[PDB]
Amino acid sequence: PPDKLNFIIILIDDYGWTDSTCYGSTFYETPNIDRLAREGMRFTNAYAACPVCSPTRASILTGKYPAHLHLTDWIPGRKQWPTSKLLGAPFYQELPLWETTIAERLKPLGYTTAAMGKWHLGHEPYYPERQGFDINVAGTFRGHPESYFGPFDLPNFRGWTKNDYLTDRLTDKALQFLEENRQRPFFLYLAHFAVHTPLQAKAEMIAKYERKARGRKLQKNPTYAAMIESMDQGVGRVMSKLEDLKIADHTVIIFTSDNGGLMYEGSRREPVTSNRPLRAGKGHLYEGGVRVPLIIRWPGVVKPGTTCDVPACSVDFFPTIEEMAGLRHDPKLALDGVSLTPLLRRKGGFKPRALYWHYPHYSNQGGVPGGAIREGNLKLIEFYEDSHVELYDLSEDIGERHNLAKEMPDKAAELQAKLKAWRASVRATMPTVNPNYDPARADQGLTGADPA
Ligand SMILES: [Ca+2]
Ligand SMILES: [Ca+2]
Repeated sequence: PPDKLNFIIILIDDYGWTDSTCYGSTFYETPNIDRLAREGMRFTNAYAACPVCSPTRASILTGKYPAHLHLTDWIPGRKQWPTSKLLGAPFYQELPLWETTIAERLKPLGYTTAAMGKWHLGHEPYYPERQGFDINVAGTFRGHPESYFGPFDLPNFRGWTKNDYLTDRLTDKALQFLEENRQRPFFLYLAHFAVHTPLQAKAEMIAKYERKARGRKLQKNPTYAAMIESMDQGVGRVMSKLEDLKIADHTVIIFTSDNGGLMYEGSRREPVTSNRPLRAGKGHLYEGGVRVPLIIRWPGVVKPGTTCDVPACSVDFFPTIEEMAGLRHDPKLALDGVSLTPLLRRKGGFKPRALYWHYPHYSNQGGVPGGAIREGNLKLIEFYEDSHVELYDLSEDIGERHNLAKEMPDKAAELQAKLKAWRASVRATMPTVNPNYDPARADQGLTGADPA
């Protein structure tokens, strides 16, 4: 007969567009992720459907936009500033069980399914076992690890010692799943806790990067760089286990991020990484917070070493996988993604389209309520506090410094209206004018509030 495809999604947490060597970094050292890029297709215009953790994770699994899911902030969300211009919108504190995940869709084709690492889509019963997965390892309502060192006390991930590194032990448990299901068709959602705060790593590895951090100016944080090395080791271990088991040939790998790099977590004087050239990072609707790494190895279909400039989003993985597994798109599902198989096959037929964002919240990283649309090369951001819009040309201004909104006031009007129409198509919940808005004491004093 043929060879049913396996699927691994490797999802690094808060991993920036430029936090890998094959994406421009000179600090961070990511040799395995590089080998994956050389073995596959690297996407220059890949996006996360939301600039914070929970909703992007909900996007990936459902093929639906966060605004459409009504899960639009990280759970449970920034505390309300008592005096801001806006009251945050309410949202589901869980990925609802009535949403279909890619795991549920594969199950009936004989797939074994596991979610391992960061869940952050609600308390149990909204955990993975009740959402298409056979195995949960380390998933909870939590959006971060208490520590990167043992002992541990998480679901099916219980106990090591103060000398055991999380990223290392999580990887062993994922290898365990590969070893167990070596002969079966499987889907693995591998969501590292890396590289979310708190910054902790092996001392010897930190030392390496302090020696390199001298007069670096930009990407400067040794602990973080070490987190990335320990993460990159975990990725090689997966890649090379697939070799030892003689199934790399028919296993699809998708390597990406749930949002852009952290840089100025709420009133902290130091940034964690930098996304230059891109403006800002995690918690913002600027490209820093939404443009992410995306590498796809599909041995024998994706010509290795290729790249793709076409904009892709978290919503596209559901239908991509569905089609990779020989499934008819269910017309009752009403997803927001399209399949990337035409791009991966370097064939044509990939219809040109718009991407949408909707973040009716204040973020912990300086972000403010807004939405955005990207059509071809132009990108409009709408700021919900005062309805003002910014428009950038990302072919000429990837760093979003020159605002064209005054210069091209009709493309601005066109895109704002296209975005408003989408907001309606999905009944995006909007924020509200705060009755206790007091401009005097409305500054929340988060160091991320752009200037760039
Ligand atoms: Ca995240
Ligand atoms: Ca379900």
